[PDB]
Amino acid sequence: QVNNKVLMWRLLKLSRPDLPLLVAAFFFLVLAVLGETLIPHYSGRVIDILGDPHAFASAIFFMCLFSFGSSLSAGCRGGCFTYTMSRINLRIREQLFSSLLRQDLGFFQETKTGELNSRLSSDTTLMSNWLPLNANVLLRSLVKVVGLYGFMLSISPRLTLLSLLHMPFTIAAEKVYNTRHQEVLREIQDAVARAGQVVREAVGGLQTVRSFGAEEHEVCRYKEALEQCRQLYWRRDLERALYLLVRRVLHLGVQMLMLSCGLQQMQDGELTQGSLLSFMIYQESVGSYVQTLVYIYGDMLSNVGAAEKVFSYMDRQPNLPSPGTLAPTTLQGVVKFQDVSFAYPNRPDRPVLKGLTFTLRPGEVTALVGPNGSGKSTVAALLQNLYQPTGGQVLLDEKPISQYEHCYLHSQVVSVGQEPVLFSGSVRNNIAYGLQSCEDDKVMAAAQAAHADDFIQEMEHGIYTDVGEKGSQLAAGQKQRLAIARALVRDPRVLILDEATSALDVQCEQALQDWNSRGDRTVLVIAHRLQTVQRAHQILVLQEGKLQ
Amino acid sequence: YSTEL
Amino acid sequence: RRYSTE
Amino acid sequence: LGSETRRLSLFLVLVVLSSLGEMAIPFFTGRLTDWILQDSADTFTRNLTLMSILTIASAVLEFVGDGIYNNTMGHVHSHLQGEVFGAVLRQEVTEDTSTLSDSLSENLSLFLWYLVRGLCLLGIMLWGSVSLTMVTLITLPLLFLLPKKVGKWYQLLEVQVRESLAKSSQVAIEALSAMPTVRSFANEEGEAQKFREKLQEIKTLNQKEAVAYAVNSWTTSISGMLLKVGILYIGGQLVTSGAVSSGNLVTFVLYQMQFTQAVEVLLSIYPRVQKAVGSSEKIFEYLDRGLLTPLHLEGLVQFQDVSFAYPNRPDVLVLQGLTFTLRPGEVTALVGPNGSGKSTVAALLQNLYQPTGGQLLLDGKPLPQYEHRYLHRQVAAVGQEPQVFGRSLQENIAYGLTQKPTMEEITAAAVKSGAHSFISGLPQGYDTEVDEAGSQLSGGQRQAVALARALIRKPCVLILDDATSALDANSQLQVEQLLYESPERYSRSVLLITQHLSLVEQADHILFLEGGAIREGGTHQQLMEKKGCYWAMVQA
Repeated sequence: QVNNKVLMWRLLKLSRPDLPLLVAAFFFLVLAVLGETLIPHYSGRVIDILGDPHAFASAIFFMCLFSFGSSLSAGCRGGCFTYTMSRINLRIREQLFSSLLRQDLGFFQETKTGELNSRLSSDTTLMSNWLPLNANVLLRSLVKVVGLYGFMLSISPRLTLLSLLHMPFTIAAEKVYNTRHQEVLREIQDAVARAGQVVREAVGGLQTVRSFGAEEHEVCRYKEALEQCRQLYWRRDLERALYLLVRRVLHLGVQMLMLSCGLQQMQDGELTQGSLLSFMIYQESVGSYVQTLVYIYGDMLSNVGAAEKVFSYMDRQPNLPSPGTLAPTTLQGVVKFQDVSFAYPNRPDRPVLKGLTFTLRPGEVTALVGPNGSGKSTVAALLQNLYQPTGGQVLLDEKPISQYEHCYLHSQVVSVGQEPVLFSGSVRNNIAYGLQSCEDDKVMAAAQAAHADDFIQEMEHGIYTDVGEKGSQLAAGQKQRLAIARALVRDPRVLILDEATSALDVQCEQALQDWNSRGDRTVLVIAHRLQTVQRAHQILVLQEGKLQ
Repeated sequence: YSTEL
Repeated sequence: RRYSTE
Repeated sequence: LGSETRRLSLFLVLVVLSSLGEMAIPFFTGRLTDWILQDSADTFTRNLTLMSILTIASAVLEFVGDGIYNNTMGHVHSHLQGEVFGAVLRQEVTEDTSTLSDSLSENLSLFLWYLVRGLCLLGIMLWGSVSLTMVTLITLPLLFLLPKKVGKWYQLLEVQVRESLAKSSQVAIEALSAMPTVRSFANEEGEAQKFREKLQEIKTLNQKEAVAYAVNSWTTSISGMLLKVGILYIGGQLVTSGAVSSGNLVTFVLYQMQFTQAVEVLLSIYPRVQKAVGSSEKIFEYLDRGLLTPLHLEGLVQFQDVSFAYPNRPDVLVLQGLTFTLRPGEVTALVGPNGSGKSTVAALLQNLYQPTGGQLLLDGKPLPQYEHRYLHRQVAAVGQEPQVFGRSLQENIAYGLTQKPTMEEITAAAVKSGAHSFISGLPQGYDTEVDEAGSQLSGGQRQAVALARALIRKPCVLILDDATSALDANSQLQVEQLLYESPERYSRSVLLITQHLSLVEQADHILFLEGGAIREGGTHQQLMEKKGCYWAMVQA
């Protein structure tokens, strides 16, 4: 199809900045091929001469020179192509990663992380072998074949006809064997995955199996899966050996037909001994290249398909709204909800909000309560310009929230997650996350605002220690107080709390809800109980998507 | 066969 | 059996 | 591996014969050379026939030997995997054995083939010409030292590059797995910068990797050319001297080339064999680390000085001198401290672990003396954590059954447990397959499925607990009503560890334990209208 041509053109254009390396590689390749083609001719002429010191010396010197030059070029070309491959891989990975960060949250809510890892780890390497490996081997292999056949036709115009007639019986066999192998491999892979799924299922439901004593049935099912896979293994192992036997028988026959015909032609008087030796060497060598050409051309299509699969991810269009530009100097902090209704694109036509309407004020600490199927999370999220409301509008200082700059908005308004997430960086990097620059004096001030210093300050070097992977070494309560300190380091104007008091101290919540970051800054707290009532200036319940 | 880069 | 880089 | 000691021996014969059959193309070739300088066709025809026959026989024997070896190795691999999984499941990794066995088998086969080939070639060369063979053996080690040294360095650089790529991959996957927070803090440029900084380190290693590759190629080519020239010179001088003819030299040259190829293959193959052999010992070490006939039970149980503990040590005992007893046809409940771990008593009722002291005989027979096959289908009940397997619903609701129940029986069991409505409402009837590990299940559906799986076997004892905790209030009320409305209180023993006092209200004799033994008990009405634990809990 034309899609393959489009992909090939895109892959050519991706390698545009590698001209100075590709030129040297394609020069050394030609030099090496031309050097390796001509050696047996000089070997045959030496043999004929032996049966005049000047000609002998000239032939020996030329053979040695060609051998050495080819040996050097065959290494220079490989080095250049390896470097080019590495450069292309490192170039494509960065583009693939930097294009994904701009996607909407629905794309990540839908796509499994395994697919992203597969694209960013395996296919970006398979598509990088197209030019340095496939298009290199195919070129030299084909050229070498053309040169060898030209020399063979020059030496004897009759003996070459037999090889020209014999070649299809090799090409067809190689094609058939490759076609069968490429599907046997994937059948084996599917069987192995299905077999592993049984062990995964047994691990998942271990308690019930031990309670009912059903091990003797899970073992039987696993044995059935193994016996299903063994047959495919045996079939592949048999096909290989059959192909090897056929290849060996065919070659011996060709050689004996070549040897007999060549001897009968020499004894007539139309050929010499060195010419027969050179022809035999050429005819022996041609077959390996003929087979490897088919192998490489068959392999190239997998790389093309992997390239298509990778490129299908970085060409997809996002669903973000139009970018904003506004950035006032002093936000008042008044937030109003007007007839807000929302439906998740992943599960559409099942609204969670039905005409929600309320108003927030700087000092009016407003608390939201009521389960509503955990719908309190949704109203918090869409106040940060993470999702767009399908109905109504949400506005900041008499302007829509979507009209403000992305970088500016998330400095005035910040929220704490319901389940805090921490990154594998240091303590200082996690507190100052997202900031261009910070000073350790502010970090101490931010940490002391959440009383987390009682744990941080016992730790060696202070704030420069490495936090465990995704906060592995921190306790549940400790992570809560670290996530809070990540907020007041930014000096927010609007603050949102997702039931932080459920794990953190209630008095700590009151201090966080009454400090300088909350004295005249709008605070919205989400509570699963009536605990927020002790300070809320405007309590608001909402159920079934409708406010109380 | 004979894949040397 | 004979070897094969694969 | 011993059980296949005969077949492998047969293989170990055939390969040898094949290794002698394929040495007829070089030898006779030299013979043909010695024929072309001394010019009948009879000897030519004889040589041709011998060469063709020997080559064909060698090919056929190699095919047969390979087939036999592969057939045996498949069975060995399957048996090993089955045993490993059985041991792992009963113990309470699998893919490691699967990914190791194929590599080990392939590398061992190649090693054996090429070792035998090399031995045969060396023997025939030594019989041919002693002096040239000695020269080749002397010059082999000196020309096979530097390429290994360069190759090790190149391999180290390659593995370093691959490890760096893997590190960057995670540096990226970790960033991409927490997108809501990154978007909330507007920190995408930071993630891009971190990824770029990670790639800037591999950019340095790639250059030296390429340089090492080029140097390795040059060294290999130079050694390959030098080796052949060194013996060609001495062979030519010997032939010119007149001690040997040209055909012997041609045969020796071909034999030397094949011998060098065999040695190089063996050197390339050996490390993988060593690594796989070393790795299999870990799997080995991980793997290596009768009852009376029951007829019927009336549901009468009792314990005297019963004790049980955790498998880690007998000092983690959660009971000490317990005296639990549930009359047949009477339903009772137990309570106690959260940290007391009384739930293990239910496990003690299921004969999962033998008592640490005393006896727990029930229905006039010892608890661990009955047959395990028939006891597990008459004393089990719904588990503490309801779940649905990946099998079909008609099979999920009857797991662990020796005989598959009929459709009418399954429907009746579901209706008695209230799961008939869930089965009817599910698409495609009972033939629908539930999601693996309860991926698409629901609390009420899971509770109904657990109740159906418990009641399908008509148990003689009930150990249902925490089933209503995961279930809804309506489902809990329905379960309680079904339990209370059973014929003559189900005419069997129930010792449910309820989580709500609503079920314990109708208890025949409630009880509460403390300090590893039952510390209080009596009628529910008496307990709730006195100084008992139930009244204190209700008032508090």
